[PDB]
Amino acid sequence: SVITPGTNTSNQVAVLYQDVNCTEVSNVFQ
Amino acid sequence: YELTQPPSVSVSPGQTATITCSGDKLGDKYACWYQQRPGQSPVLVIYQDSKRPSGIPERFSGSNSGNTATLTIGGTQAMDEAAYFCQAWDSNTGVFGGGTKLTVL
Amino acid sequence: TGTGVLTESNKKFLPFQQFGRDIADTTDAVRDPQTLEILDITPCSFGGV
Amino acid sequence: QCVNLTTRTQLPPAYTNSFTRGVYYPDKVFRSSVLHSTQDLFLPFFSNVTWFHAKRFDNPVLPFNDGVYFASTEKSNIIRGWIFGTTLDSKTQSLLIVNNATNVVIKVCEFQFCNDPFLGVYYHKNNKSWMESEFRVYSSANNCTFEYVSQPFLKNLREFVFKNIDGYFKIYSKHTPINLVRDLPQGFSALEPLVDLPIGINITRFQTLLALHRSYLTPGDSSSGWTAGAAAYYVGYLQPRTFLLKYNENGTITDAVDCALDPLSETKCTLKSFTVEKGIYQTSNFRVQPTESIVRFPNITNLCPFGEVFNATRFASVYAWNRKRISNCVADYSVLYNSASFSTFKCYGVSPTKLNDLCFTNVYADSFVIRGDEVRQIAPGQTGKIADYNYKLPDDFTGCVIAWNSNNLDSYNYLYRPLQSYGFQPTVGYQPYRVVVLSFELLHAPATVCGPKKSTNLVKNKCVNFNFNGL
Amino acid sequence: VQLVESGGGLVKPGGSLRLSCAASEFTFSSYSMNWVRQAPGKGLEWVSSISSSGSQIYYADSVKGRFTISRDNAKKSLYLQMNSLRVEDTAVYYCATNGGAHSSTWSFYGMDVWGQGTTVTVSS
Ligand SMILES: *[C@@H]1O[C@H](CO)[C@@H](O[C@@H]2O[C@H](CO)[C@@H](O)[C@H](O)[C@H]2NC(C)=O)[C@H](O)[C@H]1NC(C)=O
Ligand SMILES: *[C@@H]1O[C@H](CO)[C@@H](O)[C@H](O)[C@H]1NC(C)=O
Ligand SMILES: *[C@@H]1O[C@H](CO)[C@@H](O)[C@H](O)[C@H]1NC(C)=O
Ligand SMILES: *[C@@H]1O[C@H](CO)[C@@H](O)[C@H](O)[C@H]1NC(C)=O
Repeated sequence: SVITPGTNTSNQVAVLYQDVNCTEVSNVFQ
Repeated sequence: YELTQPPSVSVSPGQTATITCSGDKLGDKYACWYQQRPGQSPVLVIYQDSKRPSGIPERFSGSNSGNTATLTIGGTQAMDEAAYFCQAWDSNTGVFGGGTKLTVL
Repeated sequence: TGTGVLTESNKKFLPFQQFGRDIADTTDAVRDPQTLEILDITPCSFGGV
Repeated sequence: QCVNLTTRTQLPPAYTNSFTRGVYYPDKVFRSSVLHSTQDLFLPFFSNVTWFHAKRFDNPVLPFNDGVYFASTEKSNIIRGWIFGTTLDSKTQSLLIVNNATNVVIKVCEFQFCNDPFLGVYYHKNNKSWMESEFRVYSSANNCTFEYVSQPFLKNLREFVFKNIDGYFKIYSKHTPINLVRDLPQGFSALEPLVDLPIGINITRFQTLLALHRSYLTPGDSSSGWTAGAAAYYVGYLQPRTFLLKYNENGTITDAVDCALDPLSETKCTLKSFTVEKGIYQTSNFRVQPTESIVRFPNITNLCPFGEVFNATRFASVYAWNRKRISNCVADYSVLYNSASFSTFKCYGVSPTKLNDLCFTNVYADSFVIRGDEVRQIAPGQTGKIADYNYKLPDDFTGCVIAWNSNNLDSYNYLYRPLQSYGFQPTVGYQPYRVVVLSFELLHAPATVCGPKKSTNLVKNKCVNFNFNGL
Repeated sequence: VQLVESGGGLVKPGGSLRLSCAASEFTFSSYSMNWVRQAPGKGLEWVSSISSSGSQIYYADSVKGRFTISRDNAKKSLYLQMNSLRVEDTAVYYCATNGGAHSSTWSFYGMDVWGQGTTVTVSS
């Protein structure tokens, strides 16, 4: 899933991997 | 096609040589210029009416426009005494001149 | 093949397209052979009663 | 011809950035103002595209991976074409594209391209306009099939997309006047097709064709004064990506997004819009792939008495050959097939190496002793004393026949079916031969004779692709 | 490159001969060759020409239908047919490098690498 403010505000994006541990592929938050 | 050259030219060493090449409507053709000393294979001295291959000294000055094409050796020396041949191409027929004749006095 | 009414169009086809198309696999325009003119294809009038 | 210029120049390649570039019309079909998602070969956005130069001679033969994007600055007409091909030599057809000033020529011949193919350029003084072009591309070009002629393809930036799909050579071009200083511009421009040549050859490598002046002439070099003007060309590689091409009202591609480029572009694709509203969107699915397979089966058991017939301390005679049944065991045909002790080994139906996988209901071994001259008789529909009065093979499917000379062991005890004895003298066609015929029963019952099954080591705690006893 | 001529010798008019011209390094291919005679007391006067690919062949008028110039880049040499002799075919023969590739570029260069010629004498 893709977290976005909107192309009308910024191109910054956060990506959410829905049911997975942070052990398989700038800051990572479990 | 014809290239007309004076039979011989004589210049004292240290002077300035001058050599022409006459014929029909010539300056619409690239004319090459040729050394050949007695008993030797010749060597280029001018091509495309102003170019000089590498190793050719800067004295070997010439240009073409109109109905005659000229060769000038400024600062003539004892090295120079040789036969000089005008050349051109006519509808892919190489045409050579009679060939003027140095005499370094 | 198809059925419709062929009309003049104002769609600037570039020299390399032969036919235009509309959504869901339906021709919209086409250029004819032998004349290279672009003809629009409009479906014949229909409706419920 | 064929003067070579690449003396030593070996600079490492430099990369510029193809910002948003090489988006062609991947289709011949007009679109209204719709956001159409296309999956085709494309140049991914913001990719490192190598930067070669007119000077430094820069004409390396480059790989034609799937199709390339070719860009070019060239205020003067110095890039003259490309030599797409596989070997760029004889024995392989190659494609040549060249345009002079008013005509482009395309040829697919068995060219003999040079190491440094290019075109000399000269201006005669009577008319300074004819750029008298000389070909230093190939030494021999003969025996060819395709020749196409049209108006030429060509700071006047020029862009090309070549791709070789299903026997067709497709060229998309876009020529633009550019003001930017050195590199590719930023404004989006959509390439549109020129031609679709039915060339139908294999292309794997390519090289651009330069136009070099002769600045000076040393007597014997041929490589003296080849000045290379001033220009620059970039070579990018097409990768299969999904784009979302914004068509105009008129059908022109005004904008695009590269799905695989980054998460935002992937969202724009999956939402089919160039503007995404604030929120959370689901775009795809992550799946760890297996890294290796583990196959694994029951643990090795009784072997087929391949222990008894070819050994036989004595073989029976051909008039009373033996017929032994073998069943309920694993048949390793690899050992006997690899064995060099067999003079002849003819199998019908299946190659000897696949019997490990195949299964049968039963197998029969027909064992007897014959002569080498009679070995030809073991074949369907054969005639002769043996085939007519003795062991006769059926016209239908046969299994495998094995034979080998047995002079050392068997050279009047052996008779052949009115009965006559062999003159086996221990001193080539009259020496004894032992023959075993493998007849397969493949329908009679549930299969019980099969080859073994190779096991592999097991790996734990990793997503793997397994096969446990058929599960 | 360095070129050497050979094959020139005494022959009676109407005979035949075959001149030879071998090159020094493989840059032979990048050179259109030319033959030119020297009558024992006369000037340069062109014989014939042949391109790098060998696909133009152009002779002088005085020599058409006698001479066939052939070129083999693999053996990296130049050949000239002799045929049906004049007497005034007697000369020293020069094989000369142009550097141009085709018909249209021979006018832009000089004939610039030159093997030491071979003398052909044609006497009864
Ligand atoms: C007869 O007996 C022996 C042992 O059972 C078999 O000999 C093997 O033959 C194969 C093929 O020639 C060789 O690769 C093996 O190395 C042999 N065994 C040994 C231990 O060396 C022979 O195949 C048997 N015949 C039958 C029908 O089973
Ligand atoms: C972005 O937002 C502004 C104001 O919120 C609006 O005027 C503009 O049309 C928006 N851009 C779009 C919808 O592409
Ligand atoms: C994620 O993995 C670590 C070790 O890799 C483990 O200690 C942790 O409990 C996991 N998080 C879960 C199970 O929520
Ligand atoms: C096509 O052929 C017809 C003849 O039936 C002719 O009338 C028409 O002008 C042709 N169109 C062309 C050649 O474009």
